[PDB]
Amino acid sequence: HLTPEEKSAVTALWGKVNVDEVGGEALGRLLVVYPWTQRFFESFGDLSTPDAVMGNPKVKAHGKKVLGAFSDGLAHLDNLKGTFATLSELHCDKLHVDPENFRLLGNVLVCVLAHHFGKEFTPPVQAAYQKVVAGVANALAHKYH
Amino acid sequence: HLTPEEKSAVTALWGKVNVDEVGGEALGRLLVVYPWTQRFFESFGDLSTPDAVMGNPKVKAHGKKVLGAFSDGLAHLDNLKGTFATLSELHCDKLHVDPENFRLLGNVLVCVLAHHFGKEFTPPVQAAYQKVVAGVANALAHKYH
Amino acid sequence: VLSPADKTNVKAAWGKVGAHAGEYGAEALERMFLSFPTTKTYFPHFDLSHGSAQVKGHGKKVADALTNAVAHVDDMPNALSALSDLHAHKLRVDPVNFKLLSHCLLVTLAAHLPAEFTPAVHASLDKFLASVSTVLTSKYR
Amino acid sequence: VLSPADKTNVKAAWGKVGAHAGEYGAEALERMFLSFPTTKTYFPHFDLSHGSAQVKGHGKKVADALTNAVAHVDDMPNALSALSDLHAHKLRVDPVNFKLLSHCLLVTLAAHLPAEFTPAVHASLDKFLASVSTVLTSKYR
Ligand code: HEM
Ligand code: HEM
Ligand code: HEM
Ligand code: HEM
Ligand SMILES: Cc1cc(C)cc(NC(=O)Cc2ccc(OC(C)(C)C(=O)OCCO[N+](=O)[O-])cc2)c1
Ligand SMILES: Cc1cc(C)cc(NC(=O)Cc2ccc(OC(C)(C)C(=O)O)cc2)c1
Ligand SMILES: C[As](C)(=O)[O-]
Repeated sequence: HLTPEEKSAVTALWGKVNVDEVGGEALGRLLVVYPWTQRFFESFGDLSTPDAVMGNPKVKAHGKKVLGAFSDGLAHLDNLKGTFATLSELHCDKLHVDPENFRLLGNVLVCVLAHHFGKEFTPPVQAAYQKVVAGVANALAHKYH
Repeated sequence: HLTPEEKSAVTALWGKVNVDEVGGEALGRLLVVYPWTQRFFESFGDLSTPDAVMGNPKVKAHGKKVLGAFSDGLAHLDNLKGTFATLSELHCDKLHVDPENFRLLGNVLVCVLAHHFGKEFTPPVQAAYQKVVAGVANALAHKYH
Repeated sequence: VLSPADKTNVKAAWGKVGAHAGEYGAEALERMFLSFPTTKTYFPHFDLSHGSAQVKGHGKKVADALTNAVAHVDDMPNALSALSDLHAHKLRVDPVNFKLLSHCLLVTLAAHLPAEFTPAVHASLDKFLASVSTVLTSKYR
Repeated sequence: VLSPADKTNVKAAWGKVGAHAGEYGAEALERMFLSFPTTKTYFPHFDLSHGSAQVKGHGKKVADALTNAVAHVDDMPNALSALSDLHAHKLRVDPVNFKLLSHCLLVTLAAHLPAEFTPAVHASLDKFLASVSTVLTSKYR
């Protein structure tokens, strides 16, 4: 799990994150880098090219919301399971989303944080963020059955 | 996690298992099916062919040791972490074994139980055992650092 | 890459499977749904109860494709091209799931082939299933 | 399969790395050791502390290998033939770890190339590293 110093490291970096942008950016790249994930967003429109995907308003809007839920989760690092319990049952029973996708979005998100913060996204900061995305992915997968 | 019904199925099937034989058979198949795992047994001698591996006396002797510890873990299903704490530490600090190997041996063991029990290894019995081998692998990987 | 021995081994094994291939396909899927519930997310509207007709009908489909690959073991990328288009452009099942079905197919074969499921045959079958999987996800991106 | 656009993207991004190759290689390794501790089991005889001369030196080795790959992206299997023999017969690193180093290489490149690390480039780089990884594990069994 996260050590006190890691939590601090996660919280201080996140406090400087524009969740709206990063979420649109992260969801966008997920769809460009792993194109098969577009299977869940057929009703979003043009996704024929990277630029279409990235500038697609429906992608940006959805990304904002997802990372918004992810962001709230960062405030309850000690109970990620309970926090995402509702979103978990939803993605399983209604959305039918294979949890592996949560892991792919996590790594894409780690890549975006690195792209945005540059040298500030140090090796120890990444390590702490790898724990978070894995924790959230496991939390979102917990209610599957 | 295992349900009271699954714990019963696991224990019931295990009661008919010849631990020594299956241990040698499971480790042997690991080295045959995933040849690269041989990297940890350079002092065991001839591992050049399927029979050279399967009939290797030192491979057979080590299999006993491995399934013996696994067998004990099955008597402590509710505390695998603690049960494997010292072995976890050994495999990491002293043997330098990538924990991913424990997962491979797990699935090989599942194939071996299936090969031996035939139809008795029902879909539900397998599901209970996948949880067991996953829990054992996680327990052995827990003290890594 | 499948060696001359791998091919001899899988042809022998699958040949022994003979007319039960469809049945084994269905059993492998049932084992997969039970051992790895997340795989059920790809069959949301299927009746996945034990012995359901859809799962039997689907086991047949999976088995016929495997049978075809064995029949064309030296030209799988081409023999499985149509199925590979479907997987990459429509089904889009995450790659990790192919290892799950593969494992379950091994378990099933193990439970039905006491005589032929030798360590060598097991190694060959595992390579063969990994190779079929690779082809099926080779056009993902 | 790496498309012409992928090769173009990869050559430009790695070209921008230039003299920093070894440095980024070392960083990618340090990132992986911290983020995924189990990878350290493959370097028991190494001083893995921050700034380690051994990791710096090792970063250069990995980077030079990749530079070779980039330049020979048209036929990596042969350009990396000796390296694939090494991993398959001596190093024998379990396949899962390659995805771990590739991710850390992506993170490293992202943190150093703000302008070049576009979505499309990100995608080509990821396919490229998955490809090198496939080649490096092609002779395992
Ligand atoms: C970081 C992890 C994720 C979080 C926290 C998350 C969160 C959310 C939230 C808050 C919603 C809205 C739920 C509602 O309408 O009440 C949602 C919807 C959805 N999510 Fe997730 N999600 C995550 C990852 C994913 C991934 C990786 C995929 C697929 C590649 C996915 C697919 C969907 C789909 C298809 C919808 C509904 C889209 C629509 O209504 O058009 N989610 N998610
Ligand atoms: C179910 C998981 C496993 C269990 C329960 C287990 C158990 C054991 C035990 C009880 C010992 C001997 C303890 C000692 O020497 O002090 C041992 C040794 C060792 N294990 Fe494991 N093991 C497992 C899986 C693996 C795997 C998959 C590998 C690698 C492919 C591995 C590699 C080794 C090695 C190299 C030794 C030392 C053998 C020697 O040279 O004496 N183990 N294990
Ligand atoms: C050895 C690997 C596999 C083979 C040979 C295989 C073969 C097939 C075949 C032949 C079809 C029929 C397509 C058609 O008739 O148009 C199919 C469909 C499908 N497969 Fe597989 N498959 C494999 C792995 C997987 C895995 C790993 C999953 C997911 C866990 C999966 C999920 C599906 C789904 C969702 C469909 C369509 C079902 C429907 O009709 O709604 N397949 N597969
Ligand atoms: C992009 C993927 C990779 C490339 C291009 C690569 C490249 C190299 C090169 C050039 C060498 C030096 C070989 C020589 O002396 O000629 C090497 C050695 C080695 N690699 Fe990697 N490697 C990769 C992935 C991995 C992974 C994933 C691991 C483990 C997590 C790993 C572990 C090792 C080890 C332990 C050695 C030998 C270290 C020593 O004792 O000197 N490599 N690699
Ligand atoms: C477990 C883990 C950890 C960490 C840090 C990261 C990832 N992430 C990934 O592995 C990302 C990925 C890439 C490709 C992929 O599958 C296809 C399209 C089918 C592919 O073509 O990859 C095979 C490439 O082999 N090749 O050259 O020929 C699935 C997932 C996974
Ligand atoms: C049930 C289950 C779940 C998971 C995650 C993995 C497996 N099994 C495997 O991945 C087995 C396997 C198959 C092929 C492997 O590597 C090589 C390099 C030979 C390959 O990719 O062809 C390495 C391991 C089974
Ligand atoms: C790894 As646990 C104690 O959350 O099941």
